[PDB]
Amino acid sequence: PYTIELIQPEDGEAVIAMLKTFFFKAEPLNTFLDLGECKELEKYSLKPLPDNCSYKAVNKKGEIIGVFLNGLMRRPSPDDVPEKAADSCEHPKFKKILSLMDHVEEQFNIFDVYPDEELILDGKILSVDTNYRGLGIAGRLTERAYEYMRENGINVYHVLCSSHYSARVMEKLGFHEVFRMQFADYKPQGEVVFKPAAPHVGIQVMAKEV
Repeated sequence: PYTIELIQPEDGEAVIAMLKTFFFKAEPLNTFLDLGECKELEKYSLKPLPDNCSYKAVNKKGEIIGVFLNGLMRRPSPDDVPEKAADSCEHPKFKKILSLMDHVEEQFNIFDVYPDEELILDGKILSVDTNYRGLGIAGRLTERAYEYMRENGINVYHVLCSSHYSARVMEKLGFHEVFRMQFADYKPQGEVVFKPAAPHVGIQVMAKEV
């Protein structure tokens, strides 16, 4: 009912179009901030593409019905300082989400968990057309990243989940929770910033060792 293919640089507009249909509106932190369509969000979402390890599921008409956008994560050199993506972001609501993401990388370093790993695959966005859900697509997209990981000597697939539905999908594929931060505990300036709808109670960083 679908094929699994690598996402080509020519695919960015089709990727964005597919995430505008299914994903951006439904992200719980987006829904909580009433963040709508947003240009910063769209470009941040397309950032991993040049890493050439993102994958798409396409139907018989050649339309993208699912994606799993991945970026490469290189173990930092000792000279390297962490980048704060919330800085240099200008949208008021989206900077709140990028701040949270910075806060998570400040509180949990995946590269300390796996000291023998120089390179780690980073699952950024997984989205499937509702008309094509329940057909094993997320598993096939994830199996396709396993092939990439094997060709490039990667052993750890790291997936930060802002949605409990995404974390449950990865849990079912054999990922395990390596870190959790509750939204009730994220009070960077003394006060709670996110209180999304249950069951999205916090951030789950999921990982698999292949």
